[PDB]
Amino acid sequence: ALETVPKDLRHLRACLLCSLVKTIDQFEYDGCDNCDAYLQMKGNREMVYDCTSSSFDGIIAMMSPEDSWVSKWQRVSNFKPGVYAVSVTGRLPQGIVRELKSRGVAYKSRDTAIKT
Amino acid sequence: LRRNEQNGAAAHVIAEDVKLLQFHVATMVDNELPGLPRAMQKSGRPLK
Amino acid sequence: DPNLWTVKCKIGEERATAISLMRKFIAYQFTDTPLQIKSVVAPEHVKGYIYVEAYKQTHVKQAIEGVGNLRLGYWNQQMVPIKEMTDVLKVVKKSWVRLKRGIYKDDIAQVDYVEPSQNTISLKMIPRIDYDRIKAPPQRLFDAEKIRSLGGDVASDGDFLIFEGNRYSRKFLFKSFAMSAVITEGVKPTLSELEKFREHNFQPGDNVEVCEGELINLQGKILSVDGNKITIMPKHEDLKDMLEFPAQELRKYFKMGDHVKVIAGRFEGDTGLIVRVEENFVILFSDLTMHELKVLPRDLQLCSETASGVDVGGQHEWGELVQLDP
DNA sequence: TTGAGAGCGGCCCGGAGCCAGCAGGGAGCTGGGAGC
DNA sequence: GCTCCCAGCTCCCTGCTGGCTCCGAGTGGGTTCCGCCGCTCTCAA
Repeated sequence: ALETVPKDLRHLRACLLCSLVKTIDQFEYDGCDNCDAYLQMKGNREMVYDCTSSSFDGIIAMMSPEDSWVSKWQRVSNFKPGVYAVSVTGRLPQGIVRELKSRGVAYKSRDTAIKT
Repeated sequence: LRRNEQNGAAAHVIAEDVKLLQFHVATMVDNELPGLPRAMQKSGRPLK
Repeated sequence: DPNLWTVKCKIGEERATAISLMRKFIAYQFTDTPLQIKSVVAPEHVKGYIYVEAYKQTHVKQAIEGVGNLRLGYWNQQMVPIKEMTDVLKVVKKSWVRLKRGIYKDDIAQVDYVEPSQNTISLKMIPRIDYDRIKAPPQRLFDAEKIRSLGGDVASDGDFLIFEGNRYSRKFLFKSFAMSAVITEGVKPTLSELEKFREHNFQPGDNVEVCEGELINLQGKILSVDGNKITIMPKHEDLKDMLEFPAQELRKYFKMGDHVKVIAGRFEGDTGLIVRVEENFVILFSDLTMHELKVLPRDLQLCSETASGVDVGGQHEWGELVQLDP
């Protein structure tokens, strides 16, 4: 919805798990809107910097994951409507990855770009 | 075009600009061609 | 699946047009005239037009009948080839810098100090100024005395000086410039720039020897050339087979008594006959000028055209009458 | 500090071949049944 | 009842009509014309 819709083009940075592209303002006010329960994106900034990537190539204004071959490719047919990045450059800390694995959420890298 | 084929490899901009280059060389051959519009300079005189 | 249609947008404003059209879709999705298109693609390296994901050109027209950036493409639209969806979304990938804007565009600058704030960095430039003499510009050394004599906007602090809009110089303009206003990657200044502040070039027809490996002491003519690993097809003596060699394994070896050309350097553009080929030093007598020139094997090259005997500028040729003074 | 200017930087018929579309014999192909 | 002269078919091919390039007689002399727009910094108020 409009809450997930970014408001300005300043300080855009994409998440590492759902590749959610939103500004630091709404990351501070709400954090993530996809795996907030699994990540605790809200209430901090140091861990937000580690759990979000400032380098993303290409974005998609997907709204219908259930009937999108875009969503099929980028494995967000199960996530909500929103703005997602085709390529995300970064990786979670080993501690957070281990925590997610223990909770049962394997971390799949969103870096779909072809490195040479 | 050389740069685009070297790195971008768009294959759509590539084709479009290839067609434009063919048009430019055809213009160099003859400015007069029934099937396409004629070239011109900022002074408006059709090129020779 | 929906098909892609190419719609022309103003050059350099495709991102703005996409933002505006998605905003209008947000504003009019709940209205009686929602946008039936699915998405829009504006590739970073594609300027002039964008792609709209829709099933019908009618839907494309109804979507693009908004901002005037797409008026030119409003008249007609063009299908994107079926095989082209895969190509649509593909993305291909004390130092020295160069300024982007201002009169110092495309000029080498030496990074003197780097500010931790990541906002501006101190750079050493060669002033391209007329010293407030013509304006009411080739690179030249700063003249603090000259600018002081000319007066105007100038502040003297010994070797340090401020002039013409807070332009700072010391002994060489020393001014802070924005991080995004300069390029810190892919500058590679030349030796002249270093004084102010590898490479492989093989061509067909030249003879190169193998200086290492089991195929050492084999001289073959150059047939093909590549970037780094040539995998050359040498025409080795008493060997009809075409072997394979990289650029590093081969050396520009030339047989005694043959015409050679200087590819680059102080002796660039000269031709002559070698006198004695040492391990690295090749001494040759230039043909037009009976001058002894010592050059590296990499700096030599063979051609059938001799020296013209004219200056590079085409104003004076060798052995001519000039005016040393009136 | 801001506003504009100055200069750099980039963007009226002719004829005649000539093709392409269509139209009518025409022998191959295989049924058709006439004949043995 | 299967070849075979025949009939019908079926391609088959040579034989008729329409859009189209491209040219178009011999020297003075006069007037006009060769970007425009964007864009970023200097000096002035």
